Amino acid sequence: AHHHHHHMVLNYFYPGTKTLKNKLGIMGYKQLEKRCKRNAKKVINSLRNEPLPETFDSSYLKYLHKRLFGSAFEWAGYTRDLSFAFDDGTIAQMSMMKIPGTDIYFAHGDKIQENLKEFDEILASKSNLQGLSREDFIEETVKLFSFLNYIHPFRAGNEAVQHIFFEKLAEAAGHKLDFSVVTEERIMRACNDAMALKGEEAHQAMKSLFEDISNPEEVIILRDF
Repeated sequence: AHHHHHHMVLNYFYPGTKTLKNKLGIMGYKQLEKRCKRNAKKVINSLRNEPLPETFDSSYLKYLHKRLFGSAFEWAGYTRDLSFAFDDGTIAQMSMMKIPGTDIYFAHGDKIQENLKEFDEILASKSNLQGLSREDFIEETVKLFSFLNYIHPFRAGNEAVQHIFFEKLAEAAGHKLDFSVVTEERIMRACNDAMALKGEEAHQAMKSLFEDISNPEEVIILRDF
């Protein structure tokens, strides 16, 4: 059955292309993508010698997105629920986003503000997951990470920002997460399963990922080295 996108949704791209409007004026999809990755890694590198924030919240998450993608996108740091005014005079919007190839949607734009508030309140009620065993830290991060993944509050760059956010959160809490330990395919399978499956099966998809990236080899005692 027929589908096409509203004009405000298409205003994220150059007319007649699938290339996101960008500050570099890069018209090629592949070339933009590669350059975004390069820019973002450079920034991830800087963040290693920057202080951790006092509060992990959506404000920090927006700050990080602006850092990661601000050289590329006018809208870096802005959440996709809001109408976005480009310098070119167009106004863009992305209320609905789904997992490509599915009918499985991320949060509707109408709920993003409320949902980010709820995210913020869970972290505040638990003091940024400080003072926890590795077991409780994994349980609570799995839930919070699935929730933020579902929200997908930016036009793009969601996964990259949520990874660094959670790596910084774990560092601050006295644990460690390192998403680079596993492949993209493994990460995206856990994320897609968290949204596609139900109940206990959905939680377990993401828990296996979290166990793998959180220094599980710490149980190996090598005192005699």
